[PDB]
Amino acid sequence: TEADMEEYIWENSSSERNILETLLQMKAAEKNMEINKEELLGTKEIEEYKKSVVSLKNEEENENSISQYKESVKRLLNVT
Amino acid sequence: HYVDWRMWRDVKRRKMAYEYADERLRINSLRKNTILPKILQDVADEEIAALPRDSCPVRIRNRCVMTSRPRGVKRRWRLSRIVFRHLADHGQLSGIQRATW
Amino acid sequence: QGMAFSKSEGKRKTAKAEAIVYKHGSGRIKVNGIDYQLYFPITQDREQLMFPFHFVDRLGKHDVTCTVSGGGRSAQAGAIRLAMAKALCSFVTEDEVEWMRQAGLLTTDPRVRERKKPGQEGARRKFTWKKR
Amino acid sequence: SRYSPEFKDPLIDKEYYRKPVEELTEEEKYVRELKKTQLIKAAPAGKTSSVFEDPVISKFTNMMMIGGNKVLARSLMIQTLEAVKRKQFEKYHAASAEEQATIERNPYTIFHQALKNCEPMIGLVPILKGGRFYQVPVPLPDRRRRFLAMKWMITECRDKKHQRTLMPEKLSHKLLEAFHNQGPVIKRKHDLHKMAEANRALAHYRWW
Amino acid sequence: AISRTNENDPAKHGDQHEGQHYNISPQDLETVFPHGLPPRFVMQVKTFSEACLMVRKPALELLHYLKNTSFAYPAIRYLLYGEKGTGKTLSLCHVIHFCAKQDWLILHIPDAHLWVKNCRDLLQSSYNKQRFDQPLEASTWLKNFKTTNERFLNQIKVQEKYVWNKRESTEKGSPLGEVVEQGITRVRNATDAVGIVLKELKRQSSLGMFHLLVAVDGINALWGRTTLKREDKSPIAPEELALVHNLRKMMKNDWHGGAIVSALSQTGSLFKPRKAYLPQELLGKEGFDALDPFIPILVSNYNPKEFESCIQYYLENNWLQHEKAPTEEGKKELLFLSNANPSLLERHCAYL
Amino acid sequence: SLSEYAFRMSRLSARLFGEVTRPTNSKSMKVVKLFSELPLAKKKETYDWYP
Ligand SMILES: Nc1ncnc2c1ncn2[C@@H]1O[C@H](COP(=O)(O)OP(=O)(O)OP(=O)(O)O)[C@@H](O)[C@H]1O
Ligand SMILES: Nc1nc2c(ncn2[C@@H]2O[C@H](COP(=O)(O)OP(=O)(O)O)[C@@H](O)[C@H]2O)c(=O)[nH]1
Ligand SMILES: [Mg+2]
Ligand SMILES: [Mg+2]
Ligand SMILES: [Mg+2]
Repeated sequence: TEADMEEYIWENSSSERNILETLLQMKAAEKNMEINKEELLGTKEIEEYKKSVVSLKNEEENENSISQYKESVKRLLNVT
Repeated sequence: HYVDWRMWRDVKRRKMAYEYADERLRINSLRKNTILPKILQDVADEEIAALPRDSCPVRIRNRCVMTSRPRGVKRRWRLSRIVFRHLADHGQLSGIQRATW
Repeated sequence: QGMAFSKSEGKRKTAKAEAIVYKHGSGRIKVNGIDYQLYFPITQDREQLMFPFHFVDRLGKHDVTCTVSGGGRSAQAGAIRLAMAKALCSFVTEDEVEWMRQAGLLTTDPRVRERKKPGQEGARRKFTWKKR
Repeated sequence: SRYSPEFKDPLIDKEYYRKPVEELTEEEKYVRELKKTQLIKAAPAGKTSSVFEDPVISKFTNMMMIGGNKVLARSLMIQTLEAVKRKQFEKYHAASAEEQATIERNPYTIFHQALKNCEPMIGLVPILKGGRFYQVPVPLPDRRRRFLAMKWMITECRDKKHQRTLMPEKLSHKLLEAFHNQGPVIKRKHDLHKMAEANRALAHYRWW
Repeated sequence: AISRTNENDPAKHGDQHEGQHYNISPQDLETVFPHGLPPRFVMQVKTFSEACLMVRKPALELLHYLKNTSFAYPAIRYLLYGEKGTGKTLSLCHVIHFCAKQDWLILHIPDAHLWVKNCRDLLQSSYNKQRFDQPLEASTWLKNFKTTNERFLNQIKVQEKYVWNKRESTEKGSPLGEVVEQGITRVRNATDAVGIVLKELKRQSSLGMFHLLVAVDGINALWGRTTLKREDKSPIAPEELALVHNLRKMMKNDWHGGAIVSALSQTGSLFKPRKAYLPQELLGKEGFDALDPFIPILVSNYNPKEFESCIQYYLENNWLQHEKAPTEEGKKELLFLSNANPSLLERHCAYL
Repeated sequence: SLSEYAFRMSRLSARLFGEVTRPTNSKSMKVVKLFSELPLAKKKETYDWYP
């Protein structure tokens, strides 16, 4: 199980599931019918978000990893 | 030629306990578990109780090997405090000095 | 990087401190890599760290990176106070160093725990005496 | 003592060291040159050069300390000073402009003057004469007068009369009473004075 | 008035106001903040006879985000974090004041740690028999929730029928005030009344009836451990508490029409070291997973300008009574001993 | 309080390193301790205590 894993893998994780769901709701709010899993999870922004979450989960948490995570989430949620 | 009859009784106890140690260990193992049937464990209880009393290791006493003093013995040297001090105060125990600090 | 610094040692009870005092700084003290107010939550301990710099009117002018081990909370603050004062002597005038010495900021405190004696309760505390 | 007799006590006064050399007297100059040749003890962990350092409050805190727990003793002291300040601010806010002028809001001023009001001017010493002990009026040294005021204040606050009242509440209330020349601690001083006046004829029993 | 600003509208605060104290009116203090304010800050308001809050960058950043909130998108979770006593609670309160003045419905949990410790009457829930009700904690919150949102409690009308007892039941179409009144009046039904209030507000905010702010201080409690113990002294999990189970649901971003602003706190936390302050250190794995994705907002010690304005505000109120405190030497000692930590500075100035 | 994976990995490691494989309570573990050391009566300090 994921509890047994000693290395965090972003694939099939709660992070991937939660960000996917959030992005789908955002698309529905814009009335866009592009709901393809692959496209949504293939954007560069998702790659930055995936990298940030993996660092936080696998490496020592510090103020710089939290700031990197903040900026990645702000881009995916269109918060400026 | 042991110091006294008490030391001689302890010498016999240490000898008898040595002779019976394996048998006592084997029977005791049968009793010190919850795996084997209680009927078997009850028969083992009787068998270890029927062994001679002087085979029981708890009856051994660490007496001073020089004077037979049953108390005040230092286990590392097997000597009573009085005999140890006599040898130590004369400088006859390697590396042991009076402590001041 | 070419920044001037001095290093000294300090001892208090069983605590031993090593302090690096930088010639120029903002007043940041790191104790074992932790901010001093987080490392020393007790106010009295933080007052001991202020005393060397306050006495020479140099609060907010140096950075300090010190490492302390052994002893308790108060001994460690005393050991750091001594290590910082000794290292800070490199960046003050000779007259100021003498004032620091006459204020008790550069002396190793020799007061250490006395041993318990046999036949007594403590180092000095005797057993209750019974006249009859 | 782990210090040899040569070791001298540290002097922790920033202003003393900064004094202009010209103002120094010939004796003062000698005292400074001599100190440069003398061993000095390490400054104790209590007193520092801080401008907020108050020696009287530090001594009062130590007298409150139990079993070396200075952190708890210091916590009680600062809570008392805050409690006094908050009570005076409330009294100040509810007072009129004329009354507001006379209300003291500095807790240190209140603490110092409350203890001064509790200091006894005369004491009593038990003197054994002809097999009978007599309480003889005697002059008290300044240190003893100040110590007695602090001990009476702390003893009063520790009395069991106060039920489930925390020390900062008790001490702040008692300090404010003494600051106004009221309360049991002031009464204890008056009783000592009255007892000494009654025994004035026994003053000759003292031989110093 | 160097430390003060004349702009008392939290919607008009910008970067020009950084460091300046803005006054919260006594009416807002009673209505917006019946609860939530730090214990020691409440003492200051009583002593100074005024509530003044420093405009700082953490609140300014979060106010900027909440002014540009897309109410169509799922609610965004903002997490205020920072070291002990840097001002996370009072930054959250400044934001609650903004939304409260813009006619948002406020869901202010002042301290979630109180719900997982020191519970005298832990009753088994009737709605679900595997969960525990907390009558005293629920009723306490309901009374304050009523005070803050009294204006809206008549307009919002329940959309279901809720069976309280065999005899009593709230009917569809009645105002939500009735649910709040039942929980307050009948304290055995308080936990379920809180659940219903949360269930109704989440549903009806998505429908576009009102804007909902979910302000949870001490949010790290929800996914940690409890000191509450069963009859046999076995540990109880936070999920088993019905009151916590219902608040967790408010934290998910599966609704829209509002925002979810939370603040961490190691003070009052259970089984956390003194110096733990980072999100994953306090939230844990389960806590981080529940909030991810969220926007962390750092709260730091006072900067040099902010530190000077705080001293000036204390001096203007005559709070600093020591004769050396107004001097430059005293101010340097004040800075060193606190290291510009707002909480340490307030505590040291309280007796100076 | 172990996952199946963790439980089966611990049982494999215990078999590899020669430790007890079956589930054994602390009472029955005394049998292992009894046969891993010499009885006190069999130690040279005990039976050769006296010259
Ligand atoms: N914006 C502010 N305006 C005025 N005072 C403030 C402000 N922020 C902090 N303070 C001061 O600092 C104290 C601590 O603030 P607060 O309780 O918000 O901190 P916190 O970070 O939430 O603390 P904890 O980590 O214990 O939960 C306040 O009681 C107040 O005296
Ligand atoms: N007494 C009572 N409480 C209710 C009723 N419906 C909902 N609640 C409360 O409101 C909470 C939220 O409702 P719901 O989403 O149905 O909860 P769930 O069944 O635990 O998922 C519940 O956990 C209950 O505490 C009801 O009919 N009666
Ligand atoms: Mg024996
Ligand atoms: Mg003792
Ligand atoms: Mg807080």
